[PDB]
Amino acid sequence: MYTFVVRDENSSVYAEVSRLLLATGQWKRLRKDNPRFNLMLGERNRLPFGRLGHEPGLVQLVNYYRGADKLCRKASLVKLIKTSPELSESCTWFPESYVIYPTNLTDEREVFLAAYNRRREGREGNVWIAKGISSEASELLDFIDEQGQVHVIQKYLEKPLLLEPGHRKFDIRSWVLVDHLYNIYLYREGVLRTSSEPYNSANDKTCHTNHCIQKEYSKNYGRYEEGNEMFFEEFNQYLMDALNTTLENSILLQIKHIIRSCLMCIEPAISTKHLHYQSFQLFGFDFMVDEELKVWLIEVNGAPACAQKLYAELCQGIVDVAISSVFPLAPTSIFIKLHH
Amino acid sequence: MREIVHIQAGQCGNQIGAKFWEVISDEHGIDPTGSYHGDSDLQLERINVYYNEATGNKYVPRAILVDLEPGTMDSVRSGPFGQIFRPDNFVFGQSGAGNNWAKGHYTEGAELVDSVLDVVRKESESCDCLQGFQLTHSLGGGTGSGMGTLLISKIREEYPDRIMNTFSVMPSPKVSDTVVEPYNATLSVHQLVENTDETYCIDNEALYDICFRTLKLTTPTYGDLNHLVSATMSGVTTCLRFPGQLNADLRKLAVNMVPFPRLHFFMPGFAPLQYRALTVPELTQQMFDSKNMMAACDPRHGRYLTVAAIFRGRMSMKEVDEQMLNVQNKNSSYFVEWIPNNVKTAVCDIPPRGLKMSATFIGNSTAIQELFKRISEQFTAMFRRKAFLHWYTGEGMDEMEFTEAESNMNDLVSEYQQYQD
Amino acid sequence: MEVIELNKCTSGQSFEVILKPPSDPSLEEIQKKLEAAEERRKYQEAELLKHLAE
Amino acid sequence: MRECISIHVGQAGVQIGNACWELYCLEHGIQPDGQMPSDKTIGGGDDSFNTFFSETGAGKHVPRAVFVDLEPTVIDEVRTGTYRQLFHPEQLITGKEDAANNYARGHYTIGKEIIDLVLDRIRKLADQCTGLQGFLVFHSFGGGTGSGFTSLLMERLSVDYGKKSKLEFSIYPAPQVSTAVVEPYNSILTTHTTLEHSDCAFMVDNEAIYDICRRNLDIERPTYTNLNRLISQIVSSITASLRFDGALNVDLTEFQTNLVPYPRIHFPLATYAPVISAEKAYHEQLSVAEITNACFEPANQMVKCDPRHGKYMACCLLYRGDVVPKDVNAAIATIKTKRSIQFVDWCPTGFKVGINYQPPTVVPGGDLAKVQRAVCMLSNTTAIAEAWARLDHKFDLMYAKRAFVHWYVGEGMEEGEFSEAREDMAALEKDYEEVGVD
Ligand SMILES: Nc1nc2c(ncn2[C@@H]2O[C@H](COP(=O)(O)OP(=O)(O)OP(=O)(O)O)[C@@H](O)[C@H]2O)c(=O)[nH]1
Ligand SMILES: Nc1ncnc2c1ncn2[C@@H]1O[C@H](COP(=O)(O)OP(=O)(O)CP(=O)(O)O)[C@@H](O)[C@H]1O
Ligand SMILES: Nc1nc2c(ncn2[C@@H]2O[C@H](COP(=O)(O)OP(=O)(O)O)[C@@H](O)[C@H]2O)c(=O)[nH]1
Ligand SMILES: COc1ccc(CN)cc1OC
Ligand SMILES: COc1ccc(CN)cc1OC
Ligand SMILES: [Ca+2]
Ligand SMILES: [Ca+2]
Ligand SMILES: [Ca+2]
Ligand SMILES: [Mg+2]
Ligand SMILES: [Mg+2]
Ligand SMILES: [Mg+2]
Repeated sequence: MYTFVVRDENSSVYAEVSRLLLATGQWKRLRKDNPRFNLMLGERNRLPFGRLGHEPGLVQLVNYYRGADKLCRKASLVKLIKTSPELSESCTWFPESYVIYPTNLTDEREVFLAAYNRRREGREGNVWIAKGISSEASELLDFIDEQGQVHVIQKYLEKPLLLEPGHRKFDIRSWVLVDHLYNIYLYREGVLRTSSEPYNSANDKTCHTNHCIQKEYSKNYGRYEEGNEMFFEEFNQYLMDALNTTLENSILLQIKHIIRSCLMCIEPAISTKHLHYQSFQLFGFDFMVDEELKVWLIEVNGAPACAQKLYAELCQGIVDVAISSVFPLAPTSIFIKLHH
Repeated sequence: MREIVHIQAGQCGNQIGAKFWEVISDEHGIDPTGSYHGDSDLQLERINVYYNEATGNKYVPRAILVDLEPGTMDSVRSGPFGQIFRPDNFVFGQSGAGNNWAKGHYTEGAELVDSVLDVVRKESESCDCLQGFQLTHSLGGGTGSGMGTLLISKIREEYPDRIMNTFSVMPSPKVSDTVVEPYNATLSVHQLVENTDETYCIDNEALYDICFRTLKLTTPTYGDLNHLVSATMSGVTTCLRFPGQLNADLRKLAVNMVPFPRLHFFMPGFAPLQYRALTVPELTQQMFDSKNMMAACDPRHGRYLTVAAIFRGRMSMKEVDEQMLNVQNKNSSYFVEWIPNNVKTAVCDIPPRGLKMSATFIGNSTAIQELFKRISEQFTAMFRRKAFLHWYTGEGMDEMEFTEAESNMNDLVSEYQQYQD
Repeated sequence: MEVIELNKCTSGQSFEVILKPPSDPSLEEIQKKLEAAEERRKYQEAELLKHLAE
Repeated sequence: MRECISIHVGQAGVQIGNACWELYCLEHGIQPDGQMPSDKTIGGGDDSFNTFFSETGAGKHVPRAVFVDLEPTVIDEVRTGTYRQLFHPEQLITGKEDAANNYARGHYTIGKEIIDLVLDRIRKLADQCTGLQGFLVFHSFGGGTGSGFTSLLMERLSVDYGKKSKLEFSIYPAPQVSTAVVEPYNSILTTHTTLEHSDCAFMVDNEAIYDICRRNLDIERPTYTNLNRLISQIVSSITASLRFDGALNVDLTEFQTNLVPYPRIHFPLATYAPVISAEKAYHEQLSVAEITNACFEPANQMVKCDPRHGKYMACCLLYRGDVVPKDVNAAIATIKTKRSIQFVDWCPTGFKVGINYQPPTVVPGGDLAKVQRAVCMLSNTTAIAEAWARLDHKFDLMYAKRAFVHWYVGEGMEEGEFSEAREDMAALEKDYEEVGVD
């Protein structure tokens, strides 16, 4: 009979993991402040890692990697790529990015302007995005000054692959699970969050793919695919009927390569191999695909949710390879292990 | 030389006290005449904790036997180990206390208290460094209850900084001498709440149910009930009477068991209770099982503030640690979460007579409040009709004194109830 | 990766490797604390004795 | 030559001091009776070991140590044990009853009545010094004497020896080897009145020593003898520079200079490698690179924490045995490229290295195996604040209910001293976060 505590009530993924754990009859949930626990489904911000692994006789496990924010922060992910030799500043799958602190506060304002001036002079597309989209460096910098937090300016992919019919933009979400042993498992089930609006490269930020901006400011939500969510089975059949290529060949190889390159990069900094407690964590990778079928990394999410149709299978998988693998109970895996 | 002075008052007090010295005297190799005849130096290591050394290498218990009638102490002096007790240490009257708390505390007992304190003072003056006192008594009678608490009040006056512990036998209607036992117990609990540092509650109902249900004794007797108390008193004092990595006197043991001064009433437990070997897991499961506890309070009806576990015998201390953590980690909802690591374990390589290994449980649980709720209920059923009050008002007591003791015990209950939530 | 201040002797040596450059109470007051605590104990034992006298 | 007086307070301090002086004697070739055949200056001399051993005309080498305990059963061991001849009776002081794990009882009630006696014995050892450096204080955090009397002694030492340095070796409480529920109270009380008095403090988490004994030594249920013999090895690595010819950490002041650039953050982390089981058939001796790299594994730290998530203010490598400078730098170059070693901007990224050619001495029949080279790393990481965090949490849990407070108030301490001590711990954790996180 294992024990676990829940410190993130707002977790739709681990609210199901907690629902499934109790269903095994071999897992008992304790108060959020009870230290005699095996598994901590911890909070997002300020998770007390320093208090784990110090209970005599208790093997303790937590659902977050201490230090993984270096990868799930706009400004840190940029700094991680420009300074980590494993990724190099010449990284071909990450958009040209820059760290820009507001003038009311190192900073890359001058380095960003040098490259911006080179595009305007070279007749090349010079459309950027700060991140709460413009081709003039003046508006971008003036928008960040009007805010009080750190911002990052990265190139805007002006040639995104459009689905037909519709001429519409989209993005791909992959869920990656790293266990206590640091095996990198890629959930076979992805989702494309498409825009129900025809992409327009001359203007309105609705045709350029969040589920909240499409279901609020877009007027064609649920027209083509239900909930603006296209799954791999359909998107693959489209790649074959349209481009005469598969999803595994044209996109999936590049995605598996990006996931590996990022996670293997930070392994020496976040690994719990020789630590007094164990860590696992579920990640959400967001990619973009251009008309050349080249995959780009948008960002990585450390507390991602799952598509409604996949909550059952993925959460069950989190229990199999991340929880039961450390606390066994008394296939055909749904994950694609990325060996290394 | 951390010496403990022992006191036993009244019928129940002296009968239980007698079996106590009988049990540990056999553990330290002391014969009925006070001569040592053991084989392990570990027996004499801490022998002076409870025994004074006399001429000829004799060991005389550091015990003071007190009663208001000669009956019970005559039996002790003629009992098995009767010759072991210092003859001067028998201080007894003749009128008796008629199961009347007032007689023991105010009239008969008051006439005799000083001569008892002269003997205490004699035993303390021979102590190189007095640890503290311990009293065995019942609360339902007159002497051990009324005069027993009178002594405690005077010992705290003359030795205000010494630890005062009691082994207090609580009355139960299922094992009752008189209908006034609730009156005497309530009046005594009032004293104990104020003037003792630690009280080991022994509920005669638990002792009977154990003899009847568990031990399968058709018609249990006080002799049978007193065997359980002997074993528990011997187990509770194991780590005071023998060496080990534990370097703790009474005060240090109290500091770690009593988070709040008034909540110092413990549930004692013993395991086992026949030729089969009992595994370390079995010792742990029983020790925490309510049936193996003497307070007659189901711990699952409360929360443990602190728990001390003393294992005796040669066993895997690695396995003991595993099992203790297992009981804790598998029942963490019965331990207050605002006292980290409030469950401690001690081991002892010397088991009790006839046992390859054994366990003694010492719990400070808020479930003890149910014992005071029983007494308070029985007290009120009579007190609301002032029934049997004349026995006490005839000795100079006033009802107000009763109402105050009642209110102090009810507060104690409400106090246990706030730390249980 | 510079080494500096190398000292050697028969029983050992020591040095420093630089990888990158950078970027009370008096004896009177103690006696008062100790005596104040002692007075609070006396006052708490007096009230205990005063209680036992009643 | 400048003398160093060691002061061992309470059970933990006395027994650890026993394990250190046993080791110091094996290291300097000193027998239990105090004789030293190697010493050619009889009854005197200003050698390196003379910082820790005084000499009599009869050739006895007497430790410059004082043992203090409020109850006598622990120091009585020293009075009848193997090294009962090293110390003279004045050096060993004992009371009649302890502080009962009650800081207030050791600081106020009992401490008041015995502070002048201890200081008088210390003044005797100080009079035998031509140039006293300071004191090394050994004690536990959780003990009533170790916490209570130590902080009182530390206060008086600053008054009577203002121009002397004070080093602490403090045992951090671990539930696995402790029966004291109130240790968090005593730990934080002693840190409050001792923070502005210690110049450099080495914490030793018993949980860390416990797991090293189980993991590396194959001790299933480690005892105090096992823990202390290992703790004396690390302590020996730290005080070696004071007792042996050399140039790194020559005097106590150099510990503050090299390890404590910021005064209020004076708790360096200690890491030690290798720990080999003497019961092993035979181990393959580790190299300089391998033992150096081990210093960056938490499983070898005296306090469990994650240095990858703090910032270094100072890093000091102390080697004993067959170690040459070329091999040290080679290992350091490989660790920078692999490990996560972030220094604070206002401090240089560097390592002070000390090598002593004599390999570590192991107590015959002990648990540790003889090795050809060992290293102790001293690094001031903000990550050690995790240890304070854990303690603070336990303190807050009980103090919110005032559990056990009456015991302390009953010995004369005012309740406010609790929160005043806790607020000082909140101040301490604010400095560690200003120095580490961005
Ligand atoms: N490493 C180590 N820790 C010890 C040793 N002895 C006691 N401790 C630790 O010290 C804490 C208890 O404090 P003690 O030193 O025993 O108490 P004290 O200083 O003698 O003060 P008193 O309360 O008066 O007994 C516990 O956390 C123990 O784990 C020892 O020999 N070695
Ligand atoms: N460099 C770029 N070029 C083109 N489009 C981009 C882009 N960066 C972001 N986008 C658009 O913005 C969306 C991603 O936004 P982003 O992920 O930065 O915001 P967010 O973090 O609040 C959503 P999430 O839940 O994935 O974290 C994608 O749908 C994509 O269409
Ligand atoms: N366990 C136990 N309880 C007893 C014994 N004798 C009396 N009692 C209980 O103690 C109470 C009577 O008190 P008693 O000691 O006889 O009165 P006293 O002699 O005036 O102190 C009743 O509740 C009895 O059930 C005994 O030998 N063993
Ligand atoms: C390990 O021994 C003990 C533990 C706790 C208590 C209760 N304060 C008493 C003990 O021995 C009499
Ligand atoms: C076995 O249990 C104990 C042993 C010693 C002490 C005293 N520090 C307390 C204990 O339980 C609270
Ligand atoms: Ca009369
Ligand atoms: Ca000399
Ligand atoms: Ca100072
Ligand atoms: Mg996001
Ligand atoms: Mg009777
Ligand atoms: Mg002690």
